[PDB]
Amino acid sequence: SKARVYADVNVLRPKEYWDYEALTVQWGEQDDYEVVRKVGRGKYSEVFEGINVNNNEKCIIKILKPVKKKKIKREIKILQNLCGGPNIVKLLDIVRDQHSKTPSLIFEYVNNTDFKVLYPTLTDYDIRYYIYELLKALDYCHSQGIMHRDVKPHNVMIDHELRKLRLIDWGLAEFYHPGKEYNVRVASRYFKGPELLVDLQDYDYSLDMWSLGCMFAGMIFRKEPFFYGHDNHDQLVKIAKVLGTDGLNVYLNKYRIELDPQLEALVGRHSRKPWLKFMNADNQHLVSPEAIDFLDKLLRYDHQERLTALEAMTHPYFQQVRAAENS
Ligand SMILES: Ic1c(I)c(I)c2[nH]cnc2c1I
Repeated sequence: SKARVYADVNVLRPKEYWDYEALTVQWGEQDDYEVVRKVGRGKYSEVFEGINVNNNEKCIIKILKPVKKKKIKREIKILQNLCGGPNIVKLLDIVRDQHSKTPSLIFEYVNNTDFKVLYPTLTDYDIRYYIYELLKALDYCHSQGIMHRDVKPHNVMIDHELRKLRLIDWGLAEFYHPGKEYNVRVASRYFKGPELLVDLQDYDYSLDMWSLGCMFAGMIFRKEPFFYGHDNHDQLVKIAKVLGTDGLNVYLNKYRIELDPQLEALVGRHSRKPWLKFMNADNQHLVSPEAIDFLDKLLRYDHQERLTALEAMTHPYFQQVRAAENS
């Protein structure tokens, strides 16, 4: 498998562009930025709102827990390569505690509202609008040779008042290289694509489109998360139960993938459940035939058959968003 678009971005660029192991960090000055309060955490960091002491601006300060040299230069390089693209988080500075050497990444401040409280108040139009904004970022980073590989609500910050959105947390992102084989322990479980669940290692950009489809399904059907498996074998069952097992078998054989004896036994046999079987009282104001057509074109086992970010921004599901813009 090779990507149907942008396949050659890193092939034509100077090696310094993608050879992140050759980066040397220009360290800024730790004292320019003071932590004000904690706002987030994860496996690999703590995240604080802070202040720039020179100008009195807000910022966000992301302190990293101990990380390999290699891993951390990948994140920074990708962040620098993409600074200035539409809806991509802006890295402002990189700094370190002198005594302990702990690195901190400094970012623009976004004034966010948690997805779990925000989404259930979003209108049909708002849903269209923010997915579109999110699609801008996706097309941008794919156009520059990068997969994000961790799309999900927790990683998309939104200031509902300014109607702005940024894609965050580039910790798991990689450069795309034609034919390169990749680690499948990426994305978070509810947003992992079939290719990862079955060990096809030569994935591309299209993985981020499955995750988006997951995020989308969850938003229109009011069902967080949409595919709810307890572990990686359960995640694939939970997909096969909606998409049906016929599609799976064609996928496997197309790419000649032997499934695992036990997994195959878990997955079983299941027919296709139509998208409309998920509509209910709480959700029918958000589910329309354009929403479903769009969703259907994102969630395909075959990664080569999903829409590109660039083809999705033009589906008629987003027509009114496009016309607000052109004016
Ligand atoms: I809340 C929040 C905000 I606002 C930004 I910007 C982040 N960047 C990484 N994690 C972040 C979290 I948690």
